[PDB]
Amino acid sequence: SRSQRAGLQFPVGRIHRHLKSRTTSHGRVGATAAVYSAAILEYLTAEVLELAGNASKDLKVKRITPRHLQLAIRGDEELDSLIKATIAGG
Amino acid sequence: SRSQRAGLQFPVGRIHRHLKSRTTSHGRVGATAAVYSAAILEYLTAEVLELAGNASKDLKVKRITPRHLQLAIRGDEELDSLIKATIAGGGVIPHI
Amino acid sequence: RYRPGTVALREIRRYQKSTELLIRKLPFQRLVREIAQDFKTDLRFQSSAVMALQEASEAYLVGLFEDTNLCAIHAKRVTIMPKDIQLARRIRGER
Amino acid sequence: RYQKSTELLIRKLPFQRLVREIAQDFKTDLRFQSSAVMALQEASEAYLVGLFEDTNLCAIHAKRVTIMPKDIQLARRIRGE
Amino acid sequence: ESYSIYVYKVLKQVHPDTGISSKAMGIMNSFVNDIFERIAGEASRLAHYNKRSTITSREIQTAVRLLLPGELAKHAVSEGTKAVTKYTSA
Amino acid sequence: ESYSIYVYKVLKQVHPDTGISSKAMGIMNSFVNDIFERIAGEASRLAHYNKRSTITSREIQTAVRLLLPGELAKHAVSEGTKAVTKYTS
Amino acid sequence: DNIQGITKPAIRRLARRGGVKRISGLIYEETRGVLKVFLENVIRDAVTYTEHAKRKTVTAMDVVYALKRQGRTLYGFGG
Amino acid sequence: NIQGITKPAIRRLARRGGVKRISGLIYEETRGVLKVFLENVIRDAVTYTEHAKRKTVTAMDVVYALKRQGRTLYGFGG
DNA sequence: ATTCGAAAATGATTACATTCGAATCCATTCGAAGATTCCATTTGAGCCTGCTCGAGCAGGCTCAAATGGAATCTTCGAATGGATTCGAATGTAATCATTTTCGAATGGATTCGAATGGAATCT
DNA sequence: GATTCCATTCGAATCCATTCGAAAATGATTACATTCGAATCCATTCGAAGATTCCATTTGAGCCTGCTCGAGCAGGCTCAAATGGAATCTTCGAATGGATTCGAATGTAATCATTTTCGAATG
Repeated sequence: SRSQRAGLQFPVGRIHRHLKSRTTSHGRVGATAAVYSAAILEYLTAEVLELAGNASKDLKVKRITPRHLQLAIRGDEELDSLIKATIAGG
Repeated sequence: SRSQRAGLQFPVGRIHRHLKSRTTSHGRVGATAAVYSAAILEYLTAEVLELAGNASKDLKVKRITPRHLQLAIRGDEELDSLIKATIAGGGVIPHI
Repeated sequence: RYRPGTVALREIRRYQKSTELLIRKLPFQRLVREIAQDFKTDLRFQSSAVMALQEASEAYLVGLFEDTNLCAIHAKRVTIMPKDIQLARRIRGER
Repeated sequence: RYQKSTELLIRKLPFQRLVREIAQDFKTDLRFQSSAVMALQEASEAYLVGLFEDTNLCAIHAKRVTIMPKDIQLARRIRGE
Repeated sequence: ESYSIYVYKVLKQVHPDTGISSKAMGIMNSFVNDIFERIAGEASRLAHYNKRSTITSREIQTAVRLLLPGELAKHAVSEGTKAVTKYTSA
Repeated sequence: ESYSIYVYKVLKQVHPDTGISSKAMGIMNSFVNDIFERIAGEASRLAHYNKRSTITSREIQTAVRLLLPGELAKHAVSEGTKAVTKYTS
Repeated sequence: DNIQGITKPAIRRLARRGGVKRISGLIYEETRGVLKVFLENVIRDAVTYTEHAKRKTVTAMDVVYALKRQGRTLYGFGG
Repeated sequence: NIQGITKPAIRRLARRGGVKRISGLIYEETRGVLKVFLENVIRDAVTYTEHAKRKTVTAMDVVYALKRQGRTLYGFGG
């Protein structure tokens, strides 16, 4: 598929459709904007998940819980600046 | 015209065109959304201008300057809450 | 000739009534160009760009000094100290 | 004790009562989802904890360990509230 | 294009003997554009939330209620409703 | 519609032994949607400023530069550029 | 009298989570006032949202949208 | 070039803020905070300039950057 | 781990938007002069800040009693949510008939000046 | 009672705002074509009022003790004043560069009709 051509796990067609559905006036969206966006989203997801999993394994526990996510986000300066939301259960 | 039909000074057709130009996807805009929006813009304009003209008259001058706009905005709780922008030419409200 | 605190209040009255710019223009222009040379080389600036930058900078500094004065009064002083700037900037969300 | 936990520090029945009483001013005969009240409680506790952190900073600035209403007022004024 | 014509009309309505400068005119144009962009964006979001496509005066009224401080939103709502009623009567 | 499939695939890529609950999965869904809306809005504004109609990868790159901080932006730009280059070839 | 259900122990716990060592005796009334103001703002926005949709029930997404409007995003309840 | 923002200028900026007395260590702090603010804004302005394939920084780039920073300004085209 | 309505991918086809070269022509940069005006340095002084110590205040912890919250059905009628027209309203397509925007021109409004008669400060 | 600052008071050239003109957008009208938002009807949830507890949290009272507060010095550090001395600012003039417009020429995104797979609800 398009995701396998780009070498990603996130969907390119669905993200392209969403991008088209969120453009003002009579605008158009290229096929490489979707590839760029899928790459960015996958990268950020992997970063957050990696930090949270390291925090979880520091507790000798397999599963990731919202507390692990909050510990990972608040312990990182970049992820702290980017994510200012309140995590329910963390 | 549409503005005179609604009883306004601001343009209904031009605002309708702009509203159409800033809608996501294939969005339609009704003819009364423009009337409502023109009424809102005219109301806010009139409030700001009335306060600024009062400030201008208190200082014994004819014209309105950015200083008078700043004095009018900062002296009103609602306008101060709504307009948080920086005005280029009117400095502060004299305090202690 | 004048007690310490008289001329200070006179200038407080003076600069809270005017509307001009309180920083010289050539030094600010030089500083802006020197800062911008770290992002791209051989840049050009409109005069309006530097004027807008100066207006925004002066507004920012005056608001910060108002917060700093609040902090100084909280601690039962009239002199402003760097700790007040730090506290105001930390509560604001900058530090 | 309360720093390292994740629970909610307010009882749920009083908070729900207060939420409904406040909402009575905007529209009579209002229903609520349980999730709406739970979200309101989470947000409220987060807000209060952050405000208390700012208040402690203000208390330390004045060379005290006890927090006073003036610290809350200074913190809220600098925040623009 | 600008808003100077209508701003001057409103000024001559409220203060018949008061003028205005060019810097004040620029500031007024900036103010009008700012508020218009805010209202338009919020109305578009409201239309999206309800799975709708058309923007009506209901979206505008809700946007006005959400964006304006109280005792300022009530008079704005009254003025807009009066304008729409007068427009539809003809 | 959700991102649970792809979040799970990425997690299996990063930590092949750890799992994830449902509350954490919902939080991750919220995070992904938040970032997507931010990027889309910035790109649309950028296209409007230049008086253009199409949204391209230049708009996405500029939005990522404006929204992400520090080294996050650099590594994200690298990943996106690599993905586009691998896609077009 | 529903704001007197926010008791002294609860305010003390919320202050302890913020790193506070000692509390004045006049802090509880101030805390109740600030909580009332915050709740009033958020609930006003949420009721606006539920009135637009022609509903009689306040949902979690109305609260989420209202909080996002105030600049206080919240993860874990939808969105 | 940061020393071209003199101490009389900072005194004027403090007087417009209502400040009565000033410590002698306030000027270096002020220079640091001004430098941080200016770098933050100029980064975004140059990003906007580079997107448009231009070599000149215009006032609209500055206005957009300030609006992104949350520091809207009136009187320079928006 | 299964089925499957749902959606993405394939293959042309146009128009449509974007890209490539000129051609100005604004406007940014650069160099020069100089006269005042801001700034820098020192000085002398007074007021404000910080420290100590005692004096008054009030917060935390303990305990016995009282109280209100949480938790799990039960139900039941209220209230969203989905279907099918359907009737209200928006957009597209030409044709005018304004209307607004870009030029120039003199009435008031603003600005700069020495002059002079008043609040304001030390003494 | 002798400075120094404010606070009008009258004089005029200048800068600027407010009227006038011509011409290219651009609303407003008329007439379809057709989406899209409403109105009734029927399902399914879901929220609210009730009941009954053990129990876990909250409430005074008080007592100790730690904390904040007020008063008095000491010093040290910021302010006000005067005198040189750099240097900004205004105006001037050329020279240089690069943003915008405008034709031509590609690059490509959206809309069809088939085909296939894939994500979501259910186990």
